[PDB]
Amino acid sequence: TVQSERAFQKQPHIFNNPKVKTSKRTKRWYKNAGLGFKTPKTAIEGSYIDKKCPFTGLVSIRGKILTGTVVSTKMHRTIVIRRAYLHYIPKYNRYEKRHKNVPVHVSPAFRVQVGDIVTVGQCRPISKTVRFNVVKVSAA
Amino acid sequence: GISRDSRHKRSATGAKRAQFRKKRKFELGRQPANTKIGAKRIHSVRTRGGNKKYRALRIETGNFSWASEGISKKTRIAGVVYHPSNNELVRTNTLTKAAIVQIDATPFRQWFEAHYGQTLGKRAASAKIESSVESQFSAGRLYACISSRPGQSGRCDGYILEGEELAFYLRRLTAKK
Amino acid sequence: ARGPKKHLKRLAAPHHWLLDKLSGCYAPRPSAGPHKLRESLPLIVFLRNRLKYALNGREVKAILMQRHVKVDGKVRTDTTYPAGFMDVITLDATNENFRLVYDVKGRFAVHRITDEEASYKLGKVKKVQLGKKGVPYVVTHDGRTIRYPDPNIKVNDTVKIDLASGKITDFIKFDAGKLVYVTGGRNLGRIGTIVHKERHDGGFDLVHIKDSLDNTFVTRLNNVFVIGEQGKPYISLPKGKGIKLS
Amino acid sequence: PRAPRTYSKTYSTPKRPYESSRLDAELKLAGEFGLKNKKEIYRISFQLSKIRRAARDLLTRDEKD
Amino acid sequence: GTYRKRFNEKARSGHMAKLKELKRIRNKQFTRSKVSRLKKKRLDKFIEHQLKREERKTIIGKLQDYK
RNA sequence: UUACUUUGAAAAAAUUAGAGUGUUCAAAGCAGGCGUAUUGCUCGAUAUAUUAGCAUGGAAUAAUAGUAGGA
RNA sequence: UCUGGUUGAUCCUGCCAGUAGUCAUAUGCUUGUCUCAAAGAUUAAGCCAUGCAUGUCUAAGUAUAAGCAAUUUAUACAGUGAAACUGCGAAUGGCUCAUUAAAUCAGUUAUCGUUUAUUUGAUAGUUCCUUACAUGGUAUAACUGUGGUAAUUCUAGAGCUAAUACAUGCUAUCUCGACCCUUUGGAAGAGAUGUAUUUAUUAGAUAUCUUCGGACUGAUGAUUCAUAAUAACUUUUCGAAUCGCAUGGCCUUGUGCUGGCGAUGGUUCAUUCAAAUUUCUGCCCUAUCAACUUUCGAUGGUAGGAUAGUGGCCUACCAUGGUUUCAACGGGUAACGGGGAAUAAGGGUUCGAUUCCGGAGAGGGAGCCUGAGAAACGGCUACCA
Repeated sequence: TVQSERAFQKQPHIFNNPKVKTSKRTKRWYKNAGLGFKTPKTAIEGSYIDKKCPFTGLVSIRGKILTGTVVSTKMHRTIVIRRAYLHYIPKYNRYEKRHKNVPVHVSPAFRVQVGDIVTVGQCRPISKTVRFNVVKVSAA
Repeated sequence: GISRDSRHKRSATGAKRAQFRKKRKFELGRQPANTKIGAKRIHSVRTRGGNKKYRALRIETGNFSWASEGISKKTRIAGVVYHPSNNELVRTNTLTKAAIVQIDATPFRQWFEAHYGQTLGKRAASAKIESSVESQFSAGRLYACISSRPGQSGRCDGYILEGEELAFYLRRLTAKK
Repeated sequence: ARGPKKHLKRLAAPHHWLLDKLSGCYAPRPSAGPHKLRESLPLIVFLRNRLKYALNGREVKAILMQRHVKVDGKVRTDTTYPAGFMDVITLDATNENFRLVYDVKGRFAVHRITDEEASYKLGKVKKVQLGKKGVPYVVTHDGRTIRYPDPNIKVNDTVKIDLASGKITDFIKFDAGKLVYVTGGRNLGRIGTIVHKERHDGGFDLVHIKDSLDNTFVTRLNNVFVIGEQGKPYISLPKGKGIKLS
Repeated sequence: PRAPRTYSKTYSTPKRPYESSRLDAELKLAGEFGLKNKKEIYRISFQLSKIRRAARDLLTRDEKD
Repeated sequence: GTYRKRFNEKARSGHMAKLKELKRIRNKQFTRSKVSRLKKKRLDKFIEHQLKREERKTIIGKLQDYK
């Protein structure tokens, strides 16, 4: 359901005229986040309300773009990915494995499972630790 | 007193960050203006840049807009009914954003009479309005959502609650009573 | 610091000023103005260290308060005014106009200029926009706001500006095959024709340039500056015409 | 808050400063050329050391580089 | 170093206050003078030896009654 | 597809390594000089991924994806 | 990194002898010239006598100084100019490294997430709308005088008088155009017309004849962007009651109408000097430190408050999350970070308070005023020493 909270969830400044009777009983606003990211038809014809969905919310995707492997999906509307990389120790002339767990928001227009490869884009600080936004999910 | 830096919180990993500097002026906070309902009384705060910012301590009237008719009238705010953050604000009659107040309805029904040639209660397709809105007109107060930030601009401007929001907040009021 | 700096050390200064490192601790911090800090020449640096028309900052004050120096048609009296790139500096008693333009070695270059060439000035249209009351304007690379431009003027396009009226005389599009001056980066001062704009989204668009000895290099769109068509520079280039050699 | 003038040491003591062959070498040089100092002979030997090191590296690099 | 021995703690009054608060909140994970120490240890050993002496004497009394 | 490699842009000056120059030599310091100056002539002013990011060329190596059945 | 010594001579293992430098740290003796140059250290970022280190005026904000110059065109002022009001600056510079170990910092990004004095370029006729604009009104300083006090850059009562102080405030242009007669158009008539704050709504989309002469919105990779329009709202802004030099053009001869150069100011937008957040990756020793964070916000969701603005920044109500054997957390650091300095063949190792860049601090907790800019300390307040 959509109205599961104390306030009325809505798209701000988007107004559906009650005296005007149309087919689609709501008026939904959606954009495309650029950079060749196909906006999903579930976000076009969905019913959720999300301030931080990069296709429907007031959040721009800009600057850096990362890809990662999802690790945990237990909190509401945010996941945690794990980027892995090889650091180079010039003394021993060889490498070592490291990792950084970057938490990242996920729109309700996406279905992630623990183990797939997602593509995230940097947005303005959503929360204390969430600066990225999931924009293209891929299976594994 | 208030400051809003992020150097006094725990780390993301769950560590305690030691202090890095004294508190700075560009991360100040100020004391909330618990704006209540009374005669108009408004402070002016000087803000970064030289910019004025009006705080409201008590404000009676307000500007409320009927969205379905696209008009706006100045009405008198009666009292706060619902507020999704704190029923203590509901109790103490605090005027903030997203509050649900009851307003006077006489200027709206006067405009309706002078515009559609028809009274309320008791061009016909244009004259037809919603049933709950007609019930509120018969009652004498209208439900309206405040959409201004009266601790920042000092204005209480809102819009009259239209169909879907009125249904949701009517369910909320009746369930919470 | 708790506010804006007002001092510039000698070694902190931009390198291309050719300020020698023993004559003091401070270099003329160029006041806020049309041009950015790291690519501006103050009038004290120009009149003293380059033209040798002054021996002291007090003589530069004497000249400017005598009101001889004019920078783009108007009298300046602030001795650290930031006279930048593609500038017209006219000294009337000496009967000289100077186009300020870069040399091949990466430094600024006095360019003696006649009256009919000093009468105008190029400017890189950099931000085209729609202002209040619905009028359009262009913002060139020296802060010059010009309302009511031609409808075909886009970003990164050169506009030849008549100085004494502040108006747009004409303009030069940004296509492949135009003559491109490069202003920042490693290759600044190398005049070459633009071959190909390698265009990325969200990144920086690079530009492949090829100059008269058919040498090829890559810069960014921020450093590219269009001058004119093939073999027809609208301005008169300095000696060597911008060619880096061995 | 000035810029530092650069200074440089012009000579350098050799590896083994006491050695009979080199002592007689410097005696021959000083008495023959009218010098006064192991400081002077080390000045010249330092210049020549720098020159010959540069030349050796340019030898080891490729011809027509 | 966070917990050193400074020169003037009487001037570092508030410094020591915030350092002690920091130490408490940090090592909440763990919590949740030597000459005097020698005299304390030898005092404990002496009084314990005297208790051993008294219990020894009353066990001697016990056995001499029980014979 | 990536690692890895090549090249390019980027990596403030000072410092370092180099080129010129008779500071009287030197440690230093600095960045043209001549003309029929009414249209020209001459030389030097270069380099410094060491990891991350950006763009690009790959034929190996090391991971990494993707033919089958029936009538 | 090597050399000497055992034995008739020889080889390895051994033992001893021998060797090193160090803008390293103290110290001793000597010290004539020329050029150049530094000038911290008790893990004491411990304490200060005195002196100085931040003020400022152009022709152009305010002079009736009972200041000076007389004096020659100046009976409002006109030269120069103390004092004081006003404006700006004092937030830069200078010193030190105490704190801080993904913190500062280096390289790389972002602001489609914000403020910006100044500089620079643009920018505002709104004509009317029922009962002074040849230019409204108050004060106050300095000053005169009466005083207090051991004392300080202490100031009280009383009488003046100014402003670019403070507070008030009024002064046609487009579109269509029947006609007419045709050019060089001019015309009855119809119609419209500031910014600023706040809210609501809307737009901001783009897969045939000839008199040969004429008729049949933008940008980005992307936006709720720029911009425009509607209806109201405001203890509500702005739309010049300012200043210097000169004196020309007109003529209904009014002391009438007009007029040059330039100084200060002012709404918005852009620019510049900035500022605050911000993405990736990179820190020395410690596992005889293995679990840590959440009442007291730890991780996320929704709404609000607050801020210049994003954001658990904070308050509610909610879910139980977040980090780690790839070393979390906590401990030590005689730990400011970097460019850089020394050394060896390469690899590395050790220094870097110290001429440049950045951050932090002004005996130590805390708090604020003014201002575009400060949590300022050669600013103010309370506590401790």
